[PDB]
Amino acid sequence: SRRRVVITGMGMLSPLGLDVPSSWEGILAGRSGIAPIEHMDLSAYSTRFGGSVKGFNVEEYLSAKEARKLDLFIQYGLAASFQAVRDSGLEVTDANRERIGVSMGSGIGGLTNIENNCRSLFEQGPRRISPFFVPGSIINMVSGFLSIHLGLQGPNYALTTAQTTGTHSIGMAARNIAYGEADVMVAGGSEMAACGLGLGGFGAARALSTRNDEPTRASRPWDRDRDGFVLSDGSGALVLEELEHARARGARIYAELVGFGMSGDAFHMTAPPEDGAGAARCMKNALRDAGLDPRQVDYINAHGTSTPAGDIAEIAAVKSVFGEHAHALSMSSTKSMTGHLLGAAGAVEAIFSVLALRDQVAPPTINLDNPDEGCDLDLVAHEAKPRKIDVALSNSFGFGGTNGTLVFRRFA
Amino acid sequence: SRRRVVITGMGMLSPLGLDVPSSWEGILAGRSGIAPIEHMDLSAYSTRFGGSVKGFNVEEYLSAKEARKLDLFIQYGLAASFQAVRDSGLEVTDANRERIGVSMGSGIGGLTNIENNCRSLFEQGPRRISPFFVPGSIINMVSGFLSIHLGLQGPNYALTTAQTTGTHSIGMAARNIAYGEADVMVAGGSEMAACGLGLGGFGAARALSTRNDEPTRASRPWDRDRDGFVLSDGSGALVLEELEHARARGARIYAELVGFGMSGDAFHMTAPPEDGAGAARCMKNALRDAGLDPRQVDYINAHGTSTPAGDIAEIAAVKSVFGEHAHALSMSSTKSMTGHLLGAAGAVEAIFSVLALRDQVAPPTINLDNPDEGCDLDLVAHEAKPRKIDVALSNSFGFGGTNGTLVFRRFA
Ligand SMILES: c1cc(-c2ccc3c(c2)OCO3)n[nH]1
Ligand SMILES: c1cc(-c2ccc3c(c2)OCO3)n[nH]1
Repeated sequence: SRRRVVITGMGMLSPLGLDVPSSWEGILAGRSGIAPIEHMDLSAYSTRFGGSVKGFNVEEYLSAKEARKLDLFIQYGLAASFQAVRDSGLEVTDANRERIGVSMGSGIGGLTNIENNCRSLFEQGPRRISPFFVPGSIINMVSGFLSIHLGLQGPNYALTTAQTTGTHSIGMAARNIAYGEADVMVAGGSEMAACGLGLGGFGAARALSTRNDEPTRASRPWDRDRDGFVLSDGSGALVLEELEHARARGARIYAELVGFGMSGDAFHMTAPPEDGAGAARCMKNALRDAGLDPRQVDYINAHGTSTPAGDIAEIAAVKSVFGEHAHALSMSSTKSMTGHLLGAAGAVEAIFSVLALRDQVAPPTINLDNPDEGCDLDLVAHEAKPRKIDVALSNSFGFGGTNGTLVFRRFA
Repeated sequence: SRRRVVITGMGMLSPLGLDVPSSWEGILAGRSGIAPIEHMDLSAYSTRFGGSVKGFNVEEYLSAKEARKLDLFIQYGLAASFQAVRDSGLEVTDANRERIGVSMGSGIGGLTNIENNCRSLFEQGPRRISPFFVPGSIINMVSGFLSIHLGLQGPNYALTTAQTTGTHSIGMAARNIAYGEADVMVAGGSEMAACGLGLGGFGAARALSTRNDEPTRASRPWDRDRDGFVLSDGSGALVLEELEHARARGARIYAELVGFGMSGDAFHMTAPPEDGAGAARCMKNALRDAGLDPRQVDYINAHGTSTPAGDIAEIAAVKSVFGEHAHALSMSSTKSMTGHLLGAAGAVEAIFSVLALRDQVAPPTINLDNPDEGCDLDLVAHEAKPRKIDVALSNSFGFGGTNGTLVFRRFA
């Protein structure tokens, strides 16, 4: 019968920092992590900036020997997972290793590695494809490599639900624990889609901001002058743990995960419906799961991608779910600062939602100069808002019309 | 307490046929689906054969327009899903669409599309990349396009656990139903990795059979002369349905899904441990989930990839779990005939496991001319074996040491 799930550790790489506290400092100061991309030449691309991880040192985590075989998205996911496990104080033993699993996902996985191996195949033939190509690129290898390195023998899997991946990964891992399949899960996501195919592919869709001349102002969720999402890289990982298991070892508990919701829009492969009907069904599912009155929601970390249709669909969903209470809660998009980490977006934003609870502060939506038609909620424009937060909601929406919602609340 | 889950519809593309009954006829007749790959210069490659889908007609399912937008692995996953839903007789309505979800996975997803868009990018720069590249390639678009086409609004997600994907997809879909989030799930996987990058990537790891002279004899699980797996394409989809929901509409019920187990080896990135300790924990977990004693198992659909290390680990795991019953059950690898459909393997093998129950027959392990050292179990060498099958297991073991086991039982 259903057990309670708490957050005992968190880990992050973001455009704002190489761990959680440095990233969070940036979030509260309204700092942008968006900058012209340096790691390749983008003059032929319509978008030439993004949220890069700056000065990532893989030798903090892994031998250069192991690191050379692994796509950046895996290195990022391992870095966040190691931070989270360390942060939790958990010790893996013969007695508990069968009860500790991992669910680290990605939307696009090792696209850089695939691209580089395609260049080898085309220029030099199949004999120049790396022996490590497959195991070094495929999305489940964060879960695989973490399990091997720490000896985790519990449920081992990976989700890929595009921009919903991080949220789904954390929610479903919570279900493993809640219904007895595990006592501990490392869950979240990682992404490094900043290669020609990624920047080119999203550019071909006309889905990215093309504000090349002012990249820090590009991500402007709900602003009347928004022109698409900013592509960003990184990872979030949380250690989820059964409550009595956490209490028994004297674990520090950041917050409790009380609700998870899933729904499909069944509308369009890439566009959300204008009324946010699927997002609304998903949040209602999460709130019922948490046994909450919707008026208990204090803070929503929006998906808030800075797309014309996405941002307005979220306002409509929130008004539909919360009615007049929509005007009392605070909703912000931290993508205003971080840009869109795709399959890692829900993971880093779940962490920001837990830290909004710990610190009693709504992070800002930066660049919200001229709220668009109907964007008349408290969107925490420009500056962090200290306020009472008992219950925090994190939303994600993705290609295929796939929605996820997490509900966190303070733990007493 | 927990709801019961039954199988009411199945769908498939495999190297043996363009649907379930044609595929199953091939299996019971010991037919091989393996042949030299066509319309592709494989001169430079060490492996020039595999399990192709032959004569697939996507316009039975999709318009020309919508098929041009979707990688083959998506076309395949949609063909199996449409088949399964048609086979179930289910009627989608406004009253039930919120209770119907999708979990169709893939190990690698749209490699063919990635290869073709790489060519455009390298030859002509980013502006020639298809606008539909991303949504036409990413792994969650079978779940996405299926939900949009049929108006399915329930849980929408996608697993990617390499060669375990199809087993995990069905087991986790079964949990959605058992725990009351959905009444129906379409679940399974699809794969089309037979492009240069696929054949080249596995080839560079030297994980494929190079028996180019005798392709139909290449896949030979537990045979002393095996030299790695055979790469195959296709899809499996099952309609999973809550028992009372199926009975209330007079659904034909093929079998009951009674058990799902997961585990991680936490051993190696690509090889299982010698003793199959991980596969053994996973089978014990699935049997405990089903409330069944090992003695009650009659038939096992092995992973049985034809790798030196993998085949012998599964013998060790079955002897460990089953002890004095290990010789009385029948265990066969249908990969002897289909080859290895990677993320779709667990999907088509769950279907073969359900049909072994329906028809009371253990499919053969073909090419098993000379069992290897300690491969002395009933491996159903050469020809199908009619027998009592009340309980059937389907195992998958993948890169990352990720393990899944499904337990099916006869329904009355
Ligand atoms: C568009 C499609 C993809 C893609 C497709 C399949 C995948 C994947 C990435 O990495 C895993 O195998 N990335 N961008
Ligand atoms: C693995 C997944 C689940 C699951 C799935 C869906 C659910 C749920 C539990 O509780 C409410 O909706 N349990 N074990």
